Amino acid sequence: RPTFYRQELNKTIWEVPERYQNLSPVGSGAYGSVCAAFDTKTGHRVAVKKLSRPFQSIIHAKRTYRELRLLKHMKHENVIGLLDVFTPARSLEEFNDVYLVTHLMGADLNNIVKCQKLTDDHVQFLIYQILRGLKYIHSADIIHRDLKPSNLAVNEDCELKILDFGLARHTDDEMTGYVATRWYRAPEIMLNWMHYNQTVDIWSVGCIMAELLTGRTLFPGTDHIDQLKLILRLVGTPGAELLKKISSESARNYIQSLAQMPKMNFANVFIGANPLAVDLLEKMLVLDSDKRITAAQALAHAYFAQYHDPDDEPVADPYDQSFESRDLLIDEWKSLTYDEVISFVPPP
Ligand SMILES: Cc1noc2c1[C@@H](O)[C@@]13CNC[C@@H]1C[C@@H]2N3C
Ligand SMILES: [Cl-]
Ligand SMILES: [Cl-]
Ligand SMILES: [Cl-]
Ligand SMILES: [Cl-]
Ligand SMILES: [Cl-]
Ligand SMILES: [Mg+2]
Repeated sequence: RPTFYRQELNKTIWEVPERYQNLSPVGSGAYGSVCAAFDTKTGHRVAVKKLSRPFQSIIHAKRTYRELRLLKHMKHENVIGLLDVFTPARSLEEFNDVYLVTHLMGADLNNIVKCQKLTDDHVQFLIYQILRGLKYIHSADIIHRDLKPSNLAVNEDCELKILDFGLARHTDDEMTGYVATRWYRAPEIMLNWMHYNQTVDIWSVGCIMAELLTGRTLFPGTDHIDQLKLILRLVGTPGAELLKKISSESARNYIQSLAQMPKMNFANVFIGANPLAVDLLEKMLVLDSDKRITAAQALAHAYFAQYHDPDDEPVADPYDQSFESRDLLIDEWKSLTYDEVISFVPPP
């Protein structure tokens, strides 16, 4: 067991191993508080996240277990990994606090799209890396569910990492009105049309790629219905085949109220873009999720000829998510979480 030291940082007691020095507050969601620190064992600048009220309800206890299982599994160059996890508790009986340690991220894709001029070459390399990371995530039957520019961190070398997996339901309030939290979501999840699957992440990659090419949000809706009208004007209204797959009867009735519209010419929307970029956008931004290109298929598209190497695009170890359908008490979720904290082995 390492030695721990205590300090108060913005009304919060932090108790951390001595290896972690120069703690400085960076942020706080409602899931926890984050400090930047210097890790003296590795020489990395790190983010240390202290979870807030990790075991306060069955829903919160299970979310804590879900987040730790997911971060422990992810071992890929284009995905955030877990550097460390610790608790100052010396037994299960006194276990209350969980701390997670990752690489400290500088810029996100939002910073570079807003404030920098991107060549077609830059767009090929950035989208290539998102798809390499998604081939790995999807091979484990994991869905990210929240891909957007603020969840895609990049370093000076142009090396991209996916972070901030969707691990809890968003609040109705967070998805309401003129907000980036909804602009990247597939229409089947935004309007609860049907059981969704990993195809929702490829819709989000199409939206991000379009914004790198134009410098503008593709579907900046003022609310759910405005955003659906923006989407159907580009891709066309649904045919009989997709309407049959909308399990929601009222959602089907509303769609049929709208005047029919054909798919637009994407060469006339993305004026001057590489024709191979236009072709790949037409294969991602398909309204029927069964017909979208997959991450593995997209990696072999001619747009990525400069970067594609089928011997250096790895898949994940199998991932057991049977816990997701299990009904347990708070103390059972807390015991499962304690076992995952004490069994952690750091990367090489
Ligand atoms: C950080 C950062 N800020 O500006 C840049 C970066 C790098 O990620 C990048 C690599 N390729 C796209 C980016 C544009 C520019 N640089 C050439
Ligand atoms: Cl230490
Ligand atoms: Cl990492
Ligand atoms: Cl504790
Ligand atoms: Cl964003
Ligand atoms: Cl597993
Ligand atoms: Mg985020």
